[PDB]
Amino acid sequence: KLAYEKSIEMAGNYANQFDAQMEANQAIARTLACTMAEYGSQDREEAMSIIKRILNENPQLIGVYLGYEPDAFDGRDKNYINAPGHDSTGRFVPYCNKINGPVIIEPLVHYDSSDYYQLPKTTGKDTLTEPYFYEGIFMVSYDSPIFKNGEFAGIAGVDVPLEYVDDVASSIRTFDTGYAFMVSNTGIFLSHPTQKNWIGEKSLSDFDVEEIKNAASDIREGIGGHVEIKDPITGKTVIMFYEPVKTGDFSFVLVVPKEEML
Repeated sequence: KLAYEKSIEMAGNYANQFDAQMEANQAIARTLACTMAEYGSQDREEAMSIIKRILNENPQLIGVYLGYEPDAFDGRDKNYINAPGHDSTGRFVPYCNKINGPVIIEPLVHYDSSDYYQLPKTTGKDTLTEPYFYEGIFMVSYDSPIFKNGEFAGIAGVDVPLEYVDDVASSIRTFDTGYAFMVSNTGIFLSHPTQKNWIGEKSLSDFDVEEIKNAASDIREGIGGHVEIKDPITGKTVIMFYEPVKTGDFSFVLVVPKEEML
């Protein structure tokens, strides 16, 4: 019992450790959205300088961006058609990033259809995408709507690489062979100490094991809990303790061999 309780508190502790930097990254995008909502200077080069500075001052980010509805930044999309950092619409959609190494600004793509833009637009709320790969890099995006005159004008966002999650979670050891990993809200692995091919590829909901499917349903709802799983080949029971990460309802999971715990 004291054994279970210590493990529940450990899982909650690490879930909140991971949550702290996520709350900071969410606040960066949100604070940029507040600022842009009041930005009547309407100076595209200055706004590009601002997102470049925020990227440079935050090494945990790989991209910082703004994406606006037609004519919503400055009423002058026609004057920026195919300008540097722009596409053939002239919409202000600068994506300042270091994905390919050096810092560049290019237009966002898929803003008319992808969730990073469409979810804030339709919900009016700050959003966090499911983790994904983009040009070889595992990341998540945080996006906040920009409301001007009470109306949706666009989004401000940041891209956050998640390699650090694997670096940190895959070194956690508990008891003799206990270990830990993180998953997204839909149960996709963000880390695993041995199965690197599972990262961003497999979900808990993919396991043909009733208890792991039950955990994954709880994680999807942001609920903490634990399941006990008996391996019918070895006869051993492992307990998976999962505790929600408040930002996004991701989950931190500790996997502990029951016989070691007791």
